[PDB]
Amino acid sequence: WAQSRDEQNLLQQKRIWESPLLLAAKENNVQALYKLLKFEGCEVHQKGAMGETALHIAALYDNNEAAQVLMEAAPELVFEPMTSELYEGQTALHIAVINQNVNLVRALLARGASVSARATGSVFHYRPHNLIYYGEHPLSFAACVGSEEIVRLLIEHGADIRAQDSLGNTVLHILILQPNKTFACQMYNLLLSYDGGDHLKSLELVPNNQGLTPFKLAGVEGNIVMFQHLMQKRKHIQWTYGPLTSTLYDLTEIDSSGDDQSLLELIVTTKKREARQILDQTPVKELVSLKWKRYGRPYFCVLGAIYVLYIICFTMCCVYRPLKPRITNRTNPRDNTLLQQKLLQEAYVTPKDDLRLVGELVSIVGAVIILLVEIPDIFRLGVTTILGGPFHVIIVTYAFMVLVTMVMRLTNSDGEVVPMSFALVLGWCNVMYFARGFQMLGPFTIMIQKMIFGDLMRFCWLMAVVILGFASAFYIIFQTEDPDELGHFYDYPMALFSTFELFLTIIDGPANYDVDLPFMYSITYAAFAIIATLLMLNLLIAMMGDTHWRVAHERDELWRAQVVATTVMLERKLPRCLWPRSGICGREYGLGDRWFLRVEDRQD
Ligand SMILES: Cc1cccc([C@H]2CC[C@H]([NH+]3CCN(c4cncc(Br)c4)CC3)CC2)c1
Ligand SMILES: Cc1cccc([C@H]2CC[C@H]([NH+]3CCN(c4cncc(Br)c4)CC3)CC2)c1
Ligand SMILES: [Ca+2]
Repeated sequence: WAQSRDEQNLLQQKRIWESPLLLAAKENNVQALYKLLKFEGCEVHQKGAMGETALHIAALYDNNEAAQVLMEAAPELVFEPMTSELYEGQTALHIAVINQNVNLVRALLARGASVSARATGSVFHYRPHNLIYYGEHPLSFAACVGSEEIVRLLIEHGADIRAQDSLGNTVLHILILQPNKTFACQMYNLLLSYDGGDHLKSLELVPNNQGLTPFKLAGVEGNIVMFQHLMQKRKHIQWTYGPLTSTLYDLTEIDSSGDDQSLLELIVTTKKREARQILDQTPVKELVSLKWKRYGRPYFCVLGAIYVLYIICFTMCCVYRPLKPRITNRTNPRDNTLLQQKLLQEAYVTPKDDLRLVGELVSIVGAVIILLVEIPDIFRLGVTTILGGPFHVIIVTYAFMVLVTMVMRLTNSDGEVVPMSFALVLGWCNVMYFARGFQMLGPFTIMIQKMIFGDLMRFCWLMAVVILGFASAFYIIFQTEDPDELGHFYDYPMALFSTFELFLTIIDGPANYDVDLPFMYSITYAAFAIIATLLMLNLLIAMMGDTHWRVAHERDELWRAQVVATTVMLERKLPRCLWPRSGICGREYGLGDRWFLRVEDRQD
């Protein structure tokens, strides 16, 4: 798609090279353009490719000596914005502020220019293909390029500090998205110097269109530099006891007060890898440790002891399935037949089956309770880098499978083990979710997750590629030999199964010492062993070897997040009689109704 602007920028320079007026304005030839405006009166209001003016060109290629003439010969071009869609709304002041041309900006204000010129051009939007996002106002441009002299001159001419963009962002919301956090921190405080001054209606309370104060946005963006610079307005010093320093934190726009207004709600839902780096700062790291030590760790282990026993009961009733003989004289049709089906669909006898019946009634409510607490979370994606994604799928597919096994219990089939088997492994594989905040196997469980999707999925595709060539060759060689003393590949499905069974050295390999096997097998099996058993398989060890310590730190950082994120989940879906709010009420004491956190440190 980028060809448009590429062609347009090429079509731009073509028309500049074509029309001799803008060619002189681009190259700043004041002696030549005077011959055009007055002698052979040139069309002054020429509109180029992007609906631009000749003044817009002199501001681009910083030629302030030529634009001085255009202001003295036509001082109304300053009010002309770019008429194209790419640069709609952009004026000559924006380019002069971006390029930081002081005497050009200082002369534009001597002739009047809209300091609120909403540059709504398409390339000014906050998009990935747009390399920067300096906002829509010339004050944001001056603050983005980091020029105090331009910022105050716009304030000296009535610039709007709290001017929101299209996305509801003020001008502070844009500074956080900038890379140069070192110098932008100075610009932020300098920009706040022109605040309304009152205790209300300040810029740090004006939220994004999506409801994000600048303090909240810094956490989602992982801008630790701008984040800690915003903490000084909120933190409170208690006393100076030598090296010690008791510090009080305003704890307001951080702790989970209401619903989505929690700051930790954004850290756990975002995908930005630098947001995981936020919960190590001096207010958050201590709080999440307190919320996890008390209340956090115990309440989770209860659900662990609750859920683990719930699966044992379901397993205890699954292992005690109904029992019936064959019922049919089909004992020999296809000698390979070996089934012994289950019993009546009613089965109203009640000796000790009433003991197994109550467990089935225990297994149905746990599934619908899961559905009654997880189906209300129909949030798109958010599942399988993410945290509790796969388990929710494991849990809701387990619950749906048992709800099928209850429908399968009646009316249909004979021994519906399809919903019995799925709801058994998933029920036990889900207890790996209750790892997480458990010291030693928390980073373990996220590592095998980061390994089942990465190196294992790389290996599984190349593994399936190999066996299909051999299993077909194995079936072909053994679609003509006896399946009674060997026949590991009697039908093509078992050919694939027995060949795949040999990729992992599970079975013993076909090798009967009473037959003259097709020597193609002896050759095909040897090449199958060298490639698959050591070259392909031992390299999986080496592939798991390198990519382990490469992520042996991000896994722990992910583990702290999934410990903190799980600590956040309980505080929401649990009531209030248990799990009280962290901190101390600001009222009664000197403050009022707010909450504060006590933290001491140690200098040197
Ligand atoms: C901490 C944590 C949270 C969520 C998931 C996990 C891992 C273990 C459980 C899951 N896997 C995959 C799904 N499932 C399965 C079962 N049978 C065959 C196949 Br393929 C797959 C169980 C194992 C996924 C990765 C860890
Ligand atoms: C099969 C297997 C299992 C586990 C590890 C390995 C090797 C991978 C490379 C690793 N070591 C250390 C990481 N890295 C390093 C080397 N020197 C100094 C510094 Br600090 C770091 C590379 C060497 C370990 C040895 C092989
Ligand atoms: Ca063996």
